[PDB]
Amino acid sequence: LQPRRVSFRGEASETLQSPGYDPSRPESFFQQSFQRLSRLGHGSYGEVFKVRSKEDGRLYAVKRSMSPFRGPKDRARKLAEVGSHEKVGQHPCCVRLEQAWEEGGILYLQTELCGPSLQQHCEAWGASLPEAQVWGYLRDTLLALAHLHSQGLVHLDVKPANIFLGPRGRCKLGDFGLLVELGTAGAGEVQEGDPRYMAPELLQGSYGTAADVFSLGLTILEVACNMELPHGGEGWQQLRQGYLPPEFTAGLSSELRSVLVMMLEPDPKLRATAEALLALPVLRQ
Ligand SMILES: CCOc1cc2ncc(C#N)c(Nc3ccc(F)c(Cl)c3)c2cc1NC(=O)/C=C/CN(C)C
Repeated sequence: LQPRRVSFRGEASETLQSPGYDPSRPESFFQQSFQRLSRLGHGSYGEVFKVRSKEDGRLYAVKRSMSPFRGPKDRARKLAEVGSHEKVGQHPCCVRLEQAWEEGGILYLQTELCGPSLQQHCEAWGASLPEAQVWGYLRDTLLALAHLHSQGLVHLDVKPANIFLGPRGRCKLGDFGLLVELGTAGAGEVQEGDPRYMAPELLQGSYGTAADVFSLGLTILEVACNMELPHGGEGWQQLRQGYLPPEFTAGLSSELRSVLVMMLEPDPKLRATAEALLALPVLRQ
């Protein structure tokens, strides 16, 4: 019946307005306050559109949930993505949240528009990315991670689909859907991540910032070696016992291989932190 702002900075959920938006007409705030340009992605969650605002003329991405809130928990769960994104705050290697609102039980998240995901970029090039690119992405994403970890946040979904290219070879970590704030158990908490990137200790319910380091580890491995990660089975196990698969790891320089072994350390207690990684010689200007 009317669009209401979703934020956790202030309590009072307030209604939106926009040039283009006259509440009289039947069309939603979305339909009416934006120029829908194309579909960036879609799935069980809902849809992401590339849009141009009719408020500022700028391009953004807007995620829209698929069906109206099923109940109070379903609402609180979806609304919590906004809380997660807000806890991150502004950082040059984190996707920026513009605003978010709800209307008719549907949640909308409006982010800045970035370049392609790392997943698309690798897919388009169809081969292992050059080592010089990898180091830049490895470094941007560690900076993002160290920003999160310093605040007791764990992304839990580090992977190429959630890393987005920016100008001149930089990138941004985004999509804080599964982000959790450590020390707080719930709720609901720890929705399940992609098993291809799962730190081994998560299997037995051991969660911590170390999980993200391991995920970025496989993420860098995948893009560096044009390698598909296994969902399960012996192959999944082989990546989680310390050593590296020697097949596609061939091209890696000594320095890259060295850093990946640090990140893929099975024991979270012994696994390098993002801070420690960033203080290694190979990873600072
Ligand atoms: C050319 C540029 O393409 C994209 C640019 C993006 N910029 C910012 C954000 C952000 N944030 C994106 N995703 C996104 C995540 C979660 C959110 F909640 C919100 Cl609002 C937005 C983006 C997604 C893009 N495109 C794709 O997702 C590509 C998918 C390929 N296929 C596997 C479907």
